[PDB]
Amino acid sequence: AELTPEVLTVPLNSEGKTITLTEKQYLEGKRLFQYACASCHVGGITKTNPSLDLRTETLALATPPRDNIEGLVDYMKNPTTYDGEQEIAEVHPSLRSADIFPKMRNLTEKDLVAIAGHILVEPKILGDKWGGGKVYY
Amino acid sequence: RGWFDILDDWLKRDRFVFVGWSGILLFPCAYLALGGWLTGTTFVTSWYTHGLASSYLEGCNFLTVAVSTPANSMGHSLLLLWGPEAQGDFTRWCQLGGLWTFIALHGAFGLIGFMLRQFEIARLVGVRPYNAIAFSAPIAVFVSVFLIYPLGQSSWFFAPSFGVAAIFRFLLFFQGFHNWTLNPFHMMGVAGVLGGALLCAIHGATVENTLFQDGEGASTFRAFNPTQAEETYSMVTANRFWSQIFGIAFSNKRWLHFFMLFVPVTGLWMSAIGVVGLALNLRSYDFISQEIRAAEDPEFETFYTKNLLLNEGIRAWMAPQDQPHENFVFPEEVLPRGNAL
Amino acid sequence: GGRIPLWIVATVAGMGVIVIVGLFFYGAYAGLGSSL
Amino acid sequence: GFAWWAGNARLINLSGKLLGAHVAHAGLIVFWAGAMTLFELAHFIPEKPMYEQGLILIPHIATLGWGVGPGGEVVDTFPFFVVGVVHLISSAVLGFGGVYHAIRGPETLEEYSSFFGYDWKDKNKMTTILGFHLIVLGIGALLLVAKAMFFGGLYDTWAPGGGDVRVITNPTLDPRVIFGYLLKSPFGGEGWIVSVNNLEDVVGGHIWIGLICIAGGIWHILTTPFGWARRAFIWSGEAYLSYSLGALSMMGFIATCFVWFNNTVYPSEFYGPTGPEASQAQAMTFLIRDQKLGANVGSAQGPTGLGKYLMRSPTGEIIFGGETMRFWDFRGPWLEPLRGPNGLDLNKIKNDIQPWQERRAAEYMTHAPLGSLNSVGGVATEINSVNFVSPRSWLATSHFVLAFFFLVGHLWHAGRARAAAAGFEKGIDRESEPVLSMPSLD
Amino acid sequence: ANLWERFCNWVTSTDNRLYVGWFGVIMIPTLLAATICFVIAFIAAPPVDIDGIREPVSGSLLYGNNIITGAVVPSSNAIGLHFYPIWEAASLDEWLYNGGPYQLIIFHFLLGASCYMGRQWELSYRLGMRPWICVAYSAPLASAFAVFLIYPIGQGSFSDGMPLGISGTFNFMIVFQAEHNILMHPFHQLGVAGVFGGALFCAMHGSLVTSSLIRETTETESANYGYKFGQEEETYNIVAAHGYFGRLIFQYASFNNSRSLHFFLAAWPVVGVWFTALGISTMAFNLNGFNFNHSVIDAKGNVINTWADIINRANLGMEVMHERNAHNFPLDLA
Amino acid sequence: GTTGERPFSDIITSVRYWVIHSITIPALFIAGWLFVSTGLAYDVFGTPRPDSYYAQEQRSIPLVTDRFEAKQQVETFLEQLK
Amino acid sequence: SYPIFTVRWVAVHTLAVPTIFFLGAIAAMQFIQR
Ligand code: CLA
Ligand code: CLA
Ligand code: CLA
Ligand code: CLA
Ligand code: CLA
Ligand code: HEC
Ligand SMILES: CC1=C(/C=C/C(C)=C/C=C/C(C)=C/C=C/C=C(C)/C=C/C=C(C)/C=C/C2=C(C)CCCC2(C)C)C(C)(C)CCC1
Ligand SMILES: CC1=C(/C=C/C(C)=C/C=C/C(C)=C/C=C/C=C(C)/C=C/C=C(C)/C=C/C2=C(C)CCCC2(C)C)C(C)(C)CCC1
Ligand SMILES: CC1=C(/C=C/C(C)=C/C=C/C(C)=C/C=C/C=C(C)/C=C/C=C(C)/C=C/C2=C(C)CCCC2(C)C)C(C)(C)CCC1
Ligand code: OEY
Ligand SMILES: [Cl-]
Ligand SMILES: [Cl-]
Ligand SMILES: [Fe+2]
Repeated sequence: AELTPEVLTVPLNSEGKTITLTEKQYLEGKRLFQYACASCHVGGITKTNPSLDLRTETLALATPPRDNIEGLVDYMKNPTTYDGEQEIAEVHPSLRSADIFPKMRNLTEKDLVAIAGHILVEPKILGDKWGGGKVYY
Repeated sequence: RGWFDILDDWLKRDRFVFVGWSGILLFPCAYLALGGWLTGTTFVTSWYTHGLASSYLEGCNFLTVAVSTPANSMGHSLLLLWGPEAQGDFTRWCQLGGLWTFIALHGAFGLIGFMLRQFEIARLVGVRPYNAIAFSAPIAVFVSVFLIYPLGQSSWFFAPSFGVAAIFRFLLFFQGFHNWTLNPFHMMGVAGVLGGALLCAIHGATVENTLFQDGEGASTFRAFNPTQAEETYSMVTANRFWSQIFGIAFSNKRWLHFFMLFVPVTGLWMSAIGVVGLALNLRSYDFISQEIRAAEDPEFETFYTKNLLLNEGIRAWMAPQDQPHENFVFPEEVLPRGNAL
Repeated sequence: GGRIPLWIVATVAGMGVIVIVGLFFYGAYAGLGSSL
Repeated sequence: GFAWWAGNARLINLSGKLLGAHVAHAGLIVFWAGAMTLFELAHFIPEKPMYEQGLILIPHIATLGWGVGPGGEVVDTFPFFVVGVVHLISSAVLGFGGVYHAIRGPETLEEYSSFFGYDWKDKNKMTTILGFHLIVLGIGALLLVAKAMFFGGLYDTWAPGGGDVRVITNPTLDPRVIFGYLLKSPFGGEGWIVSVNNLEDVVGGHIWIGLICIAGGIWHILTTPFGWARRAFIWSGEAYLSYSLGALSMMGFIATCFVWFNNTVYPSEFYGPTGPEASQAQAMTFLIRDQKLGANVGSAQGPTGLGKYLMRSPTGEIIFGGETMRFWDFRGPWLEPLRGPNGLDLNKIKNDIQPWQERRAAEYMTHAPLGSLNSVGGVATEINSVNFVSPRSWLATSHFVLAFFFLVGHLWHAGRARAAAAGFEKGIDRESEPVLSMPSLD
Repeated sequence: ANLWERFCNWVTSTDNRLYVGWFGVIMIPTLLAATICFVIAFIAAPPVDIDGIREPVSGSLLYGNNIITGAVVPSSNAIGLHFYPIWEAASLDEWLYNGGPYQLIIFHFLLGASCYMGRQWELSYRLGMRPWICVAYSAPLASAFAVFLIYPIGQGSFSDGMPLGISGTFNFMIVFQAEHNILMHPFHQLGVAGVFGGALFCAMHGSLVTSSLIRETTETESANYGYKFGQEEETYNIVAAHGYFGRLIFQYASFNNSRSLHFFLAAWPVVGVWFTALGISTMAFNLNGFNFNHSVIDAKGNVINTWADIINRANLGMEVMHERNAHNFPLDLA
Repeated sequence: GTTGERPFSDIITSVRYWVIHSITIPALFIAGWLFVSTGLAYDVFGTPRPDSYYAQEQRSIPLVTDRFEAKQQVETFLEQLK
Repeated sequence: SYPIFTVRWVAVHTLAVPTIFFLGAIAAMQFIQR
């Protein structure tokens, strides 16, 4: 098996438009997710709130839906709770809160697309393992 | 003085590497076993037999490479290259696990060769054959663990695979399934290995700190001559010391050095017997009295019951991936788990 | 017989290993087996 | 009569060559401290925590107040540069002096000068060299006082508002505090000198030790060992080395515990959280999350019957529950706002937890000092992804190993120095074996 | 002729059937205390809340244990690293429930054992010997410190020190493997090499000396009677033994210098056991064995398992089950 | 003390020794190198390449499950890649 | 006068020749990308 454009094709928004990443973008996304996110989200879980994972099925039921590039890019700017009812940039890394999460200072808009792209690809490769926890290690 | 005596002459000539009649059996087998293992760990997968990568070529390092065992579907096939499974196709031979039996069997005959070499050299040099005798312990361990144990089980699949981490997995397997630490035959093996290592260290230290001053330098090593008749350390002072420190001491150098042979050799022979039992799943798994009480009395807890919970965790969490031919599907809800973890 | 000094043969075998072994550790972080 | 592998023992009675060896060796230590700092600086990224970056020298410099501002934010890397450069440059000078005295210089000193030359058995000369270095050491300790009081201060993790660099105006002089620490138990909740938790006490102890070392240096220059010390010790170079080995071993064991438990002179801001700290922070993290969902953490019974989030210590204090009950002696600036007289205050927990405290708990919990040798962060069952081993594990483990071997070095050289001094280190004299003139035991 | 000088002379006497000495003045009482408390706790101690979760574990013979399952149980996790002497308890009843005897026993034993090592230096000095037998014993001593003191210090609790019992020992090993992947740590691998090789070279040396015993007896008597205690002549032929071993392998892989050989014997297991004691002591600060979990992946990013991942499956089953009631939060950080 | 073979210390410091072996040792190393870089090692031994452990949309091990048909089984999987 | 080709000679090259070949194979391997 290989990293084909089919697997690298993820939704861009809720309207159904899609977008095909490159292998460069994917690896860039994986690297940046490691730099900025894996300390809490290694393998797609959330170590400090295990009830909320990065599984695509979970992102899809989030309010604003988050199972697309746009929703993920917006989340990294202005994160909300799962019902979208409150903004949580003071306890969650975002560009809005890069003053207090300094690792977000040097992330460009294109870095965000890659991070978001990696999150949407990875369950297409790993399956249950992504967001499933130690049961699937 | 016909051909056979001429050949004996040549085989037994004093050269940098003695050959002997035992060399005919030892040298090809030792070399093929060694070469099979280096070949397998450099180039050969375990994908079709285990679903594992296991060679340098595949991305593995020295700790994770292995020559893995054949698939459970091979039963105890000898997996001869020219046999019905591989049918003389080298490549399939490799992918079905033929290199494992290759290494096991050639290793076994190499081990025989080596012990015959100890016999042969000792007869020619004129010494007693105790080093050959001592080597019976490694042989017993090897046949019991690599041959007898898988032969009692369903297949070679459950023998140890030739690899650092693969052997680690074999250790943990035996804890989780056989409760092997509870086995008094293993415990005698432990006391023989640790007792040997203790004897080794305490004997070397003792000699080195009861040395006679036989030269003038701070390096005491130069002051020994291999043809000197005199003992090089004081047995009298060594005995006083250990008598006053520990209460008892060796007083007979012959017994002491026979004891050093005895302890580790015996210990290994004992563990081999335990492994023969485990061939049949004849385990020292439980203490019945403990289980009767615990089932009835839910406040009764020992280190014995705590260790079986751990075994139960090991079995359920490793079985699906470690025994893939069984197609075990354990849904999340059936996995045994303490709180939170 | 003794034309090459042994210490020099020893020094140069020596770095020869350090190089091959260091390549093998570099390889633990690149490519196959690096987790990336 | 030593072999090559015991080759430095040939230097015992060559004072000029032995001097070159020490001074060349001092150059290597200064070299590494310079090279390593520059290596760390060339790798440093200021937007990452120091402890996600494998730094152990830059944190020692930040802790002295150089380069950091409020909350440990790095404001200026130039001080780091300077420290590295100056060490590195200075190593050439020590290197120069070491190879000069080791190769070209006088092989022995005692003919060239009676001041610099020495004989190991000259108890007076020996205690004078001791006194000189004690004065040096005492001056060293006062430099730390000088920095703290007069040249910019020190980083204070306990300062209000995130921690910050602070000048120390009232160093603790009260000997009841200062030596109080030296008589605290080393067990949990006490922690001997490792419990020091404010810069006033740190600086005050260095005033004291600085005075004590100068006083003792003058004492040892002016005096000669009294008879009871004369008859208690072995007076030889190898004996003296074994004494220092013993002492370095002990100090190494102490430094190991300092870096593992102490979050004051090893700010967690720079070094990462302690083990207890991370463990406490996990309980805090889930206390917070669960209470936001409506859980009454005060009244929640856990499976054991003990509280799920909060329970009592054996002496009654309200503490975090779960396995972290073991760590309830932990004190840190992100937690203490919640402590009342009886321990954690349930009313402050329900009302006064601040976002910064939520952040710091989430951060420390996800940076517990657990990781693999190949720097995979976290418990041994974690998958690869996070490249992290705490500075604290690195510093604690290395120094336990070093401290251990030096105790072994102490035993080796102490036993040899005794045997050499009595004349049987090369073995038993066949013609005069002491056991053969002793009566039998039975 | 002074009373103190006469006492000093008995203390340090080389005529005492067992040598006392100044280290012995501390060793004798501390090992007596630890021994007597151990024997009584092993037989009759009531169950101990090792993990602080009010779930007492029964360790003694009269509470339903056998020799294999019995143990003196570590002191409560609720105590952590606090000093818990008898006089700190409201009653012996409380001290027993909370694991007090474990602390009493191990502190006295570590002291007495430390003094045991000093005592070996001391007698060696009194008898005119070289001094380093105590250095060999520092290897097992270090190892006991690691499992009784160092590891609890790093993990924050004597409840995670090693139980004083056979099955308790195995529990400690399994929990250790789950949290530290000790099998994959180089310092444990060196310990195995020091201990396998120790036993190897024990057998080798014992067999080589035994093989070259000089004929001094008839076949109807133990060859052992061919040696008389204190004879000056060696009792075997080292050149015959070297002549056999150097031909079994090749000449230069054999010792003919008895000193270098016996020093080799001392060094190999001592150094290997130092490392494995250092391994325990450094995993006490959570610097664990190599982690190759998911290190091989395919061109797509599928994980390709290796034997290390299988180990991890075993490790997880040990993780999720140990101290099954003691964890309320999802990471076992200590 | 000697069995008549030429001492190694004498050989590996000999100019003739290094004349021959400064060719043989690199030649062997390059050959080993090329066994891998050409891909021949994969084919000789049956080792999957990074792209050929699984077919594209698949996460089942091609595990051998028959003893006497195992040869044919492996080829059935290899053809599920081409 | 020593002989070049001996049993010793064969034992050595029977190990040394494949060793260097495998080392070259293993060196190449470090540059394989997935
Ligand atoms: C002393 C050396 C030695 C020994 C004991 C073995 C032993 C073994 N090898 Mg190894 N092997 C060796 C050397 C050795 N090998 C060498 C030198 C090579 C490299 C060429 C190999 C390569 C090799 C491979 C590639 C394989 C083995 C295998 C085996 C096993 C099966 C052998 C078998 O069935 O024999 C059967 C044959 C005999 C027992 C010979 C008996 C001869 C009798 C006495 C005379 C018969 C007369 C004859 C038939 C008349 C000819 C008729 C003609 C005129 C028409 C066994 C463990 C197999 C294995 O490990 O399984 C996985 C396997 O696949 N060997
Ligand atoms: C920190 C490590 C250290 C240091 C400082 C020393 C220092 C010393 N050793 Mg020891 N030694 C060491 C490690 C060390 N040793 C180790 C690891 C071993 C085991 C192999 C030995 C084994 C050993 C033996 C066997 C002997 C010594 C001896 C000596 C002394 C005489 C050296 C001599 O004549 O060399 C002459 C060598 C040279 C002229 C070669 C060049 C060496 C120079 C100094 C290299 C410097 C390089 C540097 C890049 C230059 C920068 C200079 C610039 C700043 C200007 C010297 C003081 C000897 C002694 O005690 O004499 C009585 C002796 O017999 N040593
Ligand atoms: C502690 C280390 C140490 C010790 C004990 C000695 C001792 C000695 N050296 Mg060596 N030397 C050293 C370090 C040391 N030196 C260093 C570091 C270098 C390189 C610069 C040299 C280079 C050197 C040379 C080139 C020569 C000696 C010679 C001598 C002898 C006479 C020196 C004299 O008359 O002083 C004169 C006294 C002074 C100059 C006193 C003024 C105050 C000092 C220099 C400043 C102290 C500042 C501070 C404490 C340290 C630096 C600050 C830093 C932390 C930033 C004497 C035996 C001579 C010899 O053996 O001839 C045969 C000789 O020729 N030394
Ligand atoms: C590097 C430091 C150093 C060294 C090596 C020495 C070495 C020496 N000193 Mg000096 N001394 C020093 C610093 C040092 N001193 C300082 C700073 C002072 C000023 C306070 C003094 C004041 C001083 C006096 C007043 C005397 C010496 C004397 C001596 C000699 C005998 C020492 C002795 O028997 O100790 C062995 C110590 C004991 C038998 C008593 C032990 C008491 C301790 C506190 C017990 C605690 C042990 C515990 C486990 C460790 C933890 C600490 C605890 C408090 C928490 C010896 C040459 C004596 C001498 O002959 O001078 C001419 C003497 O009378 N020293
Ligand atoms: C302040 C530190 C110190 C000092 C000055 C000395 C000084 C001395 N020692 Mg002691 N020693 C020490 C610490 C120290 N020791 C420690 C900590 C131990 C326990 C480990 C010992 C154990 C010891 C023994 C057993 C012996 C000495 C001996 C000696 C004498 C000769 C040593 C020699 O030539 O080494 C020469 C140097 C070497 C042979 C090099 C050793 C190389 C080490 C083991 C490798 C470490 C590698 C490292 C972990 C990094 C790995 C990376 C890799 C790339 C290399 C000399 C008086 C000898 C003696 O009694 O003479 C009087 C002796 O027999 N020492
Ligand atoms: C690196 C920039 C990232 C990215 C891309 C994400 N995180 Fe986090 N995260 C954390 C916690 C506690 C939560 C739950 C928040 C809540 O609802 O209270 C989250 C949640 C997310 C989501 C939403 C998941 C969903 O199923 O809806 C996403 C998409 C997300 N995060 C992305 C905790 C952390 C951290 C702990 C310190 C860190 C670091 C990150 N997250 C980093 C990142
Ligand atoms: C199987 C088989 C076979 C055979 C084969 C062979 C015989 C092989 C060989 C092989 C070999 C023969 C190989 C080799 C290799 C080797 C190697 C690979 C090496 C390695 C090395 C190393 C890596 C090392 C390193 C080091 C270190 C680390 C430290 C110390 C030093 C040193 C250097 C040692 C045949 C054909 C019959 C057929 C059947 C199959
Ligand atoms: C005696 C002896 C010995 C020893 C030796 C030694 C140890 C030495 C030392 C020495 C030393 C210790 C050295 C040092 C050096 C240094 C140097 C020479 C420096 C330089 C510097 C520089 C040049 C810098 C520059 C810079 C700057 C300024 C800035 C930044 C960048 C840079 C870095 C570039 C031995 C053992 C070997 C052998 C025997 C004898
Ligand atoms: C700085 C500081 C501080 C302070 C500190 C101090 C002040 C110190 C002290 C210290 C000291 C004060 C110490 C001491 C020590 C001592 C010792 C360590 C000793 C020992 C001794 C010995 C070793 C002996 C021996 C012997 C014997 C017993 C017998 C006879 C013989 C002899 C002599 C051998 C504090 C914490 C506050 C804070 C922080 C900082
Ligand atoms: O391994 Mn797992 O980690 Ca050291 O603590 Mn947390 O659980 Mn418990 O008490 Mn004994 O054991
Ligand atoms: Cl458990
Ligand atoms: Cl918990
Ligand atoms: Fe012996």
